[PDB]
Amino acid sequence: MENITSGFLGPLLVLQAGFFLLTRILTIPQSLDSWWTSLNFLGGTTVCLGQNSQSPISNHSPTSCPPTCPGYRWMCLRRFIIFLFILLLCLIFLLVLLDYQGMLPVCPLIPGSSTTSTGPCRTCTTPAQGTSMYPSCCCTKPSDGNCTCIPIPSSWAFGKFLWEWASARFSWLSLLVPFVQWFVGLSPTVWLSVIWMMWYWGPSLYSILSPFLPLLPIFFCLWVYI
Amino acid sequence: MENITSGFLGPLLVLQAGFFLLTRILTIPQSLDSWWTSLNFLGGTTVCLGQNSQSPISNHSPTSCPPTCPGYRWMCLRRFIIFLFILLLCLIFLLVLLDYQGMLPVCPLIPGSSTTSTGPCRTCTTPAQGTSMYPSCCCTKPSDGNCTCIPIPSSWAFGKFLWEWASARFSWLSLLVPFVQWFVGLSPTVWLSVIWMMWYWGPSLYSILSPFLPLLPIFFCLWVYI
Repeated sequence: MENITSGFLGPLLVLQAGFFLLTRILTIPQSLDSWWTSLNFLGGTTVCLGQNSQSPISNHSPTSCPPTCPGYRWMCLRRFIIFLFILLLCLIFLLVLLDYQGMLPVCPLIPGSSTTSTGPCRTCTTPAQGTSMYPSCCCTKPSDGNCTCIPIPSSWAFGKFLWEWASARFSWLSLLVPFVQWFVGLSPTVWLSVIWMMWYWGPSLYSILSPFLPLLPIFFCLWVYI
Repeated sequence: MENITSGFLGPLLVLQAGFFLLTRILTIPQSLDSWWTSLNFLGGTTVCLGQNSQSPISNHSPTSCPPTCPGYRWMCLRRFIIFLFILLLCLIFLLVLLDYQGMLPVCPLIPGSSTTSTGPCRTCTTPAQGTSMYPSCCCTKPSDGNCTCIPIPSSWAFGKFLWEWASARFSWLSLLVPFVQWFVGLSPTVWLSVIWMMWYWGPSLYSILSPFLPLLPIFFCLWVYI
């Protein structure tokens, strides 16, 4: 009765969802191509210059010219580019889905005497060259050493440990970190004005700063010297 | 003497390197512009209306058009898009480079019973909650005090932890994993033939599979019932 109806609907719902997903996937190539081309075509036109005239003479052309006809390998190349971009977007979305997660570890290392709870050092002494990213700390040392080490804490975690470790490479970036920190410290109605200034207004600043490009190396060398 | 020359040359080398780096950075936008132009130059891409005859009358080629005349705001937008794409690409490249050495942490926590330690277990883990998932290994189990889990792998994958762990959501992927290994289990002179077959024959394959697209949902539903 209803169970048979439910079983059929489940297959029917699966079929409808598959149709919708296929439509979305096909559009993503097609829609991505349309949008990117418009990015070219907003400052451009809609006409296939490579639209041949051997078999057809139709003026339909204009991007996705005529499947096999006219530009064939180039439509395929655009499709491959779209597929690669889709894969990149999927990787980005996978990282975003990971996010803080709460299960993900960064599993970092840093020298300190802090502890999340009651931790007896028992004369924890065994040091080594490069204290950061030391041995596995499964009490891997000349002896066990009564070792307690870092679990995967909760935060951006992996990224935070990443840039903290990478900060040693360029401490100048670490200096600029407070600048961006207070810049992001601004309220929500800050990015709006930032975008408004960013919209247009950019060509003039770019043109003016073009002379400053030679000036930039001079200042960089001056600070490099001192 | 020569030491003074040595000190002076450092700034000179810095200036030369900065000039080269600026040239490369600027070319990267130009390189991207040229490459996508070629993607359009597959059709030919031999005209741009962004150099309209408002101020000047010279048709400025078809890629850069006029720096400011007529369409330049769309040219600037294309430049900004290229900059964003370059930023994404270099971020991806840095992430990829961060993993080959295997220095990048990959502390994993998944249900298992593999044992490699000195005089281990006889207390082990008795967690009857939170399923079989494991949390940060300070001491994962609610009552674990002498706990010791598993250290990160030297195999250059790190992310394979989640790749196999999160794979439990879709065991069908695990089924295809043997096929993936079989395909990977090939000589170096295999990818070349694969590329040769893929080139210029993917059109007919795509055309044939297009009829199979409706057939594919039917088979997928049938196995879903199966």
